[PDB]
Formats: sequence, structure tokens, C-alpha cells
Amino acid sequence: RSRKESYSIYVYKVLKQVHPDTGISSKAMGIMNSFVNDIFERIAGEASRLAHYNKRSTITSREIQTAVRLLLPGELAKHAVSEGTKAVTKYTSA
Amino acid sequence: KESYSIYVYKVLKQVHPDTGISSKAMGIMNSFVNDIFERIAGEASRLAHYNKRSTITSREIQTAVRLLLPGELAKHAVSEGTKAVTKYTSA
Amino acid sequence: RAKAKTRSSRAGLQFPVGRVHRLLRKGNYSERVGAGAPVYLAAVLEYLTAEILELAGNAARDNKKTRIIPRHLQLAIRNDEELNKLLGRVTIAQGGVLPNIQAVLLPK
Amino acid sequence: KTRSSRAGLQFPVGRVHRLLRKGNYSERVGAGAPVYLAAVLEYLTAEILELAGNAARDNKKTRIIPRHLQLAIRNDEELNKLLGRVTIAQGGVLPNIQAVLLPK
Amino acid sequence: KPHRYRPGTVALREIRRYQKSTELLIRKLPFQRLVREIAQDFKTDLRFQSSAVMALQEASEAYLVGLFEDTNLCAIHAKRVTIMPKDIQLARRIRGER
Amino acid sequence: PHRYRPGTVALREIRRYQKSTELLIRKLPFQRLVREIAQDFKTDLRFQSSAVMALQEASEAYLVGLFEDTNLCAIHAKRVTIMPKDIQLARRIRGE
Amino acid sequence: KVLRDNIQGITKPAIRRLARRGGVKRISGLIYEETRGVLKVFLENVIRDAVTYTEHAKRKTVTAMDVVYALKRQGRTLYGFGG
Amino acid sequence: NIQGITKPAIRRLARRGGVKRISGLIYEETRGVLKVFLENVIRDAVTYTEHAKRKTVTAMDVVYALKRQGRTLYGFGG
DNA sequence: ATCAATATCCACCTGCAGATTCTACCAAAAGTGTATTTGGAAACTGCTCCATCAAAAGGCATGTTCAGCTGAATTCAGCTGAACATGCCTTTTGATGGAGCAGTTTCCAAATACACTTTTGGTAGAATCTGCAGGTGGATATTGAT
DNA sequence: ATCAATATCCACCTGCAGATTCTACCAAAAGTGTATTTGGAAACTGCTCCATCAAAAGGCATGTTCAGCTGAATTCAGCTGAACATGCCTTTTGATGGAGCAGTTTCCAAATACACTTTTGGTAGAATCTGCAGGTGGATATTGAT
Ligand SMILES: [Cl-]
Ligand SMILES: [Cl-]
Ligand SMILES: [Cl-]
Ligand SMILES: [Cl-]
Ligand SMILES: [Mn+2]
Ligand SMILES: [Mn+2]
Ligand SMILES: [Mn+2]
Repeated sequence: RSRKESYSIYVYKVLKQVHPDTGISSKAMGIMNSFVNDIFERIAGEASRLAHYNKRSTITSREIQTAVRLLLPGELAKHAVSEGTKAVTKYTSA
Repeated sequence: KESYSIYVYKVLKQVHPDTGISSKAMGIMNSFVNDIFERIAGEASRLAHYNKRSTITSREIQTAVRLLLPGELAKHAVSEGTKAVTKYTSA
Repeated sequence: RAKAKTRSSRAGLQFPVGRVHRLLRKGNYSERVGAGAPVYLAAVLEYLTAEILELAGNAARDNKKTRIIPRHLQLAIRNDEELNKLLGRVTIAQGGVLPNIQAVLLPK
Repeated sequence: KTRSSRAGLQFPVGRVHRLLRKGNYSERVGAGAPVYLAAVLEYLTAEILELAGNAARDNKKTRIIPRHLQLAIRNDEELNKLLGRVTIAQGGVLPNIQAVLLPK
Repeated sequence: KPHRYRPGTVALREIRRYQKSTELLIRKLPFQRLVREIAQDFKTDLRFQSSAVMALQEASEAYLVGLFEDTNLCAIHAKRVTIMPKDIQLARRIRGER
Repeated sequence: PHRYRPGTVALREIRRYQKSTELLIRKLPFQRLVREIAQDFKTDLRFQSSAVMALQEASEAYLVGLFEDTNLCAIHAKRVTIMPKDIQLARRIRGE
Repeated sequence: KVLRDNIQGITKPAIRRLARRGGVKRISGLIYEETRGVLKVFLENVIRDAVTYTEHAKRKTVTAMDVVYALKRQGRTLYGFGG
Repeated sequence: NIQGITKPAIRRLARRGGVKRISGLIYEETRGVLKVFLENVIRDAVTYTEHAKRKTVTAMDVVYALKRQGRTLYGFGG
């Protein structure tokens, strides 16, 4: 009766991009949903503290970036920072 | 800005009227009070959220204390907290 | 009167910028959220999801399956040094463990 | 006429309330929340100061220093657990030599 | 004459076999009774979503398997091949569990 | 000429340093080490003195705690001597 | 009917299987009781918090999310049970 | 400069840790372990420094860095 | 197990350095009083799922026997690490000079908030599609040997 | 370096339980307009830290000697793994009743808002107070010799 939201259709779209003829089981989709929620909270929680430490009332893409650098290992952080920067510059041109 | 020093000091004079505390030790107590404040407030924040509530009440503080503190510390804490709220509400 | 285009399509993303924004605002993270914040965040969640699905998809093809299951996810993460670090305190339900027998235990 | 005085507390209720409102924890804060919280903080503080005071008089000093806080916490099973991941600066460690290392 | 594998041979096959699979290794109904018994001692008349028991079982087994891995390292370190309570105890102590 | 037996001075030292709380690493060499590591991240960094001191407090407590675990690993192997393999077991079980 | 002694239902063969997954080749006879006590402490700790969340929510039913939050609190994040 | 962490200082740390006898290989092993530790903490502390657009690492930066890593240091606040 | 000779520890003592307290001012928190709004507790109620039961099949726990090989104990040597003496040098600590940071304030353009209205992407079931769970048999590898 | 006995590998086959695709309703993004906030370019100022220098004070580096710890070798008792039979109880799957999630509504106790007034904690010099940096001698432990 009630609407239950989740990241499933987005995980699925990214799945078709990387492996067009590969599917995913429902348990495996539940694992990906947990993964997306977990990283969301980690980054958002770090960004919150960063703003609070710096007496800022606003979380901007800059806090997100620093959170990513604090949370992700090595080359993952680099590629994440690249994708995030690209998406923001692209969006702003729109 | 601020610290808990004068409050820590007042409580020291309550349990040990003749004992003092060094500056470095007062600094450790300040970190202690800040650390626990944050642990409880954060848990209380998460509790309200999970339950789709926009308000942190004394009930969230209590449950957060029960989640965070061990055993007998939890029991006395919950007592001190309920006692203060009851004394406050009638006053 | 303008015709709607989603923030995700503007950002060139698959993940939902609008939802991530709402989730940032409703989560008590800060009083205000900049316009670029949910875009950058969505792009990062999308990138990480891609990385994991890439490797797990590879693990499924290796044991001859067309469908990713939790095992392939676990193989993907634990055989990757950065994913393993990131998810070092995470339990994957129905993940099992990497095959690994200490040498001293094998027969002479 | 302070909220702290109404609640019978030494710890600052008005301050704890401000800190709760400003720390992004929820949109609203109940009237009882900062009273209950201040009383828990005061109580935990008294517990440690009682034990650290005892620890100080036992090594014959009148003034608590970080060593005494560490002795207090590490010798108490519930505080040790609460503060298991905490480093007390200038605290040192509990004297403790594994039995197998001693002579005879 | 009747065939007999040497001690250790069959154990190694079991290691390979269970490290290959992902199924729960504790019988489900006895685990459920255990979870109910313990929860009941915290508050009476509790019910469980079926998936809440299964979450407890996934988490428990993952914990125990991870601990046996660490226990196995402590036993090998002492130049044994047999795990003993002192190995579990060393593992939990260094983990900060005890 | 007078000579303590092996292990007697060592036990005397354990008792001395478990009683005391002073930092055990020399301050300047440590300050130098922290500055070097930091430069590979950003070259014009300054440090508050209390910031170098937080790093030293944190570092020493970390190493002392690690030596406790290391010592338990050595003892477990019926040794009284800590070895790199004990350090490694300890860090491995810790998740380092 | 009264639930009693259900830790004893975690059998020696199940404990052996778990150790096998953990790479263990030989097992002392004292390990089985030791493991039962360790599992009990673990489950007590997780279930205690999950029920605390259940009570706070004023429910009589423990949910998977109560268990997920309890596990999260204790530094053991579990994936696959959110929805 | 890691070498400036001397065998005697490392011996003292082990003594506080309750250690009676010490292998000669321990000293190099310990230097690498400390190095890894300090890299990780200083890397994050500096990240907080940069985010604030400061050029000076503060004690609070180090405290935040240590916290991020599951180590809470008391006495330097804040 | 004593004894004497040695080396180090550790109570005890006490002036004075520097911690603590006193003296005093004052923004900014905290409190008050009053006016309004509103989150959420109560009281329902429908509809999921949870508890419970049961049979039947057979999977798997349990119990037993027995011997391989492991842990425990003992003995012994070489070689490493502890204890020193020796003397050369790195660290402490105590100042100085001065620049180059942070921390404040003001003040508008640029950014974000948020209510209302349109529009459509996301969800829930329904309808289809189809990997692969299971249930085979055979090929191939491994094991332990008389 | 064969053989017999076992277990494991590893395709094959195919209906159906589970995954995917489709459809339609509608909740929530999106577009718009306008009210608030905010972060920042400027323009200051006073702490801080960095750089440098030098006098000694401990503290480290070094080499030698040898106590004794580690690791290898060896031996043996008994524990734990492997293999069986037996039969208990888990697993399946299927049905049923109903507790109690959730979804909805109504409406106050309890929250936020805001103007105005007092109180107080932070702050910094000055004034006093008293723990401890050191400096012992005696107390305590340790050692080699009997
Ligand atoms: Cl932004
Ligand atoms: Cl309240
Ligand atoms: Cl044992
Ligand atoms: Cl080694
Ligand atoms: Mn019971
Ligand atoms: Mn309402
Ligand atoms: Mn005052």
C-alpha cells in the first residue's frame, strides 16, 4: 500500500551500462542498496562535520569532495573526485 | 570560546571538597564531557530519524544512554536523568 | 512554462540528483545544501556502484553465470585491495569467504 | 532561576540545549532532553572524579592529574569499557607485568 | 584392506568445500530457538520478522568464521595445527573483545 | 666487577616506565619526522606546538598498546622475546 | 513451551563446519563449549540493542532493521537486509 | 629521519608495554609501523587543514584525524 | 637457602616557580513573558506476515571404535641480545626578530529556501521471460598403498 | 612407478521460481517567483610560529663479554579424525487464525518565535598558596660465593 523507495532501478541502469547482458539476483540487489545507503551516510556525515568544524551552515560540493578524500582509499578517491567534478561543471553549464 | 571547566570544578568540590585538579587534567575532563555529549546526541539523533520523528525528547536521550553505556553505568545514568527531569518539571 | 529536464540528465548522471538532495535535506546534516552538493554526491555513489558491478560482473562470468549473486559481490570486493579497505568492516550476506588455506596446513 | 538550578544540577542545561539545537541533530529539541542529558553528563563526571580522587589520595597526592584519571578509568571495568578506544594524554598505563616474565 | 583416509586429509577437503560455498552452516530452527530464548530474556512476548532472524544468523556466522580465521593464526603462531581455547582467547583479547 | 643478570635491568625498566607518563621518544627527532611526512602532502605547512604534541601522545600510546599485544603473541608462542612475526600477528588480528 | 538450553543446539558438527570455512584443520575438544560461550555473548550483545530499538519504536516485533542498526552500532555493518 | 627514532627510545616504549626481551629486527619493524601510522594520521589532519584554507596544522585537526580513525585522544581541545 | 658487598630505589624534606585564587569588567548567553503553530500521541482499522502445527521424507546428529600423528615434555648447543664502559654528540631550553597567518567586521551580489502548480520519473503489481537449481552420469584427480 | 578406491569436476537437460519487462496511477521533482541567508572581497591588527644561534647536559653509539633463550632433535601417551549404524528432528510445504504493523484523522501539549532584561562564564592582571624539580641517605634487592 505504501510506496517503498530504493536505489534499485539506478543500480540496474548502471549494471546494463557496464555489463549489458548480465543480470542481478534480488539478494544481490539488496546488497547493492545497502552499499549505496552506507556510502551516502558516510560521506554525508563527514561533510556535516566539516561544515560544523568550519562554522559553515551549508554543505557544498566542496565539503562533499573533502569527505570523499577523507573516506575513500587511494585511486578510488581520485576517480570519484574526477567524476564528481565533471558532473558538477557539466550541470552548471546546463 | 567555551569549556566545561567551572562545572567540572563544581562537581569536584562536591565529591572531594579538599582535592584539586591540574590544568592538563581539566583538559582531559573537558574532552571527556564533549566526547560523551556527542556520542549520546548522535545516537539520539539517529533514533529520532529511524522512527521518523523530528524532535529529540528525553525519551531519545534515555534510549541512547541505554545503547551507549555499560550495565550499571546505564542504570544509574537513567536514574540521574529521570530524577532531574522530574525535579525540573515541577519547578 | 519551460519543459522540465531533470537535474540528473543535466549532470549526465544515472543516479537521482533530486532524491539525493531531498535525502541530504531530511537527514539533519546541515541547515542548507548547496546546489552542487547533491550532484557531486550522486556522481560519486554512481561511480562506486559502477566499480563494484564491473568487478562482480567479471566474477559472475568466470563461474559461468549470467546473473550476479552475493558471492560474486564478495569475490569482487575482497579480491580488490581498495574495495576491501573501504568495506573492511562490512559483512556481505551470503558472501562466503575467499578460498584460502595456510601453507603449513597442506600435506608434505 | 537557571534551568540548571530548577533541575538540581551543576552542569549547564541552557548550554546543553543550545549545543543540541546547533549541532544539526534534529529539527526540534524537547524541554526535557537537555536536562536529562546534562544530568547524565554530570553523573558520569562525578563517577570519574570520585574514582580519580580516590586514586590520588592513595598515592598520597592532593591534586588530580591525568595519571589519576587513567588509573581511575583503567581500573574500573565499566569506565574502561566506555572509554576503551580513548587515549588519555600523559595518562601512562596500568602497572602490569606478565607472570611468566618474573624471576623464580 | 578397507579404505581409510589419513587424519587431516578429509579435514582439508572440508576446508575447500565450505570455503567454496556460502550457505549457512548452523541448522536454522535451532538457531531461531536460540535467538528467541535470548530475546525473551530481555523482554517477553516478542515476535521476530523472519528476515530479522536470518540477519542475526548471517551476522553470527560471519563473526564466528572471522574469529576462527584469527584463532587459526594464533594456533599456527604457536607452531600448532590444532586450535585450542587459549587461541580464541588470544584472538578476542587482541581484538579488544575481552 | 659487579654485573646484573640478563633480564634484571629489563624488569627494573618495565617497572620504571609503567610508573611514569613522560613521552619516551625525543621531541625534536619526532618533530622532524612529523614535518618530513607532512611535506610530501603539502610543502608550506606550519604546525601548532600542541599539534605536534598531540601527534606524539597519539603515536606513543599507539606503539605502547601495540607492544602489549605483541608481547602477548610472543608469550603465546612460549617465548619471552618479541620478534617481527609477533608484531605482524598482532597487527593482522587488529585489522591493520 | 519454555525455551531452555538452546545454546546446546548449536552442535559440534555445525561448529566444525564454521571452523572449516575459517580454514581450520584440527580442533581441540574444548573448542565446542568455548565457541558456544563466545556466540552467546555475541548474540546477547546484538539482540539486547536490537530489542532496545524495538522498544523505543514501541513495537512488539523485532525487525531486520532493528538488527541492522544494532549491528551497525557495534561496528559490524551488515548488507543485504534493508529492503 | 625515521632513523632519528632510536633503538633506546623504541626499547623504552616496549618497556612501558611490558616487554622484557627484544629481538634485533624489532627496531626496523617498529620504525616502519610508526611511519605508516603517522602517514595515515597526518594525511587526514592536513586534509582538514586544507579544507579550512589554513596553512597551519592545529591540534584540533590532529584530534579530528585521529577520531576518523577510531582513535579518540583526550586533552587537546577544543 | 645464608652472608657481604653493591647498586639502585624511594621516602622524606622544603623553598620557590609557577599554578591557583582574587579582583574586576562585560558581551553574549541564558532567562522571561507572551503569542502562535504544530509534531505526534491517541484511536482506530485493514491487511500483512508471524506463530504454530503437522506429516513425511531422509538428512544429518550422535555415539562408538581405534590408531595416526599431534602436543607436550625434555635435553642440549650455538648464537643472539642484555649489561656495561666509554666518550663523543644530539637534544633542550632559553631568547630573539619579524612576517605572514588567522580571526574580526562590514557589506552587497549571489546563492539557497520554500509555497504553489505542472509534469513525469518511480513504484506496485501484472504479464512475460528464462537462468539455473537439482538431479543426473561420466571423466578426471587424488590418495594411500601392500 | 601401478592399482583400487573415492571424491571431485564439470557438462548436460529443462520446468518453474525468480528475475525482467510492461502499465498505469500518482508522489515528488521541476519550474517559478520571491524572501532570506551567506559566504567573501576588502581592510584591518596582534598573536603565533619559523629561522637561527649557542651552552651543556644528559643521552646515544659503540664494542666486548657471556648468560641464557631460542630452536632443533627426540620420544611417547593419548586425543582427535575417520568411518560406521542408528534413528532423531530438522526441513518442506502447506494451511490457518489472528497479532499487531502500518496507514489515517483529529487535535492539544509542547514546541518555536520574538522582544526585552538579567545573569554569568570567559578573560586577564595581580596577589597569594602550595605541589614538585631535585637532592639527598637510608632502605631494599640483587649477586656471587659458600
Ligand atoms: Cl554546492
Ligand atoms: Cl523532552
Ligand atoms: Cl587452551
Ligand atoms: Cl620474525
Ligand atoms: Mn528465558
Ligand atoms: Mn499535524
Ligand atoms: Mn562569574
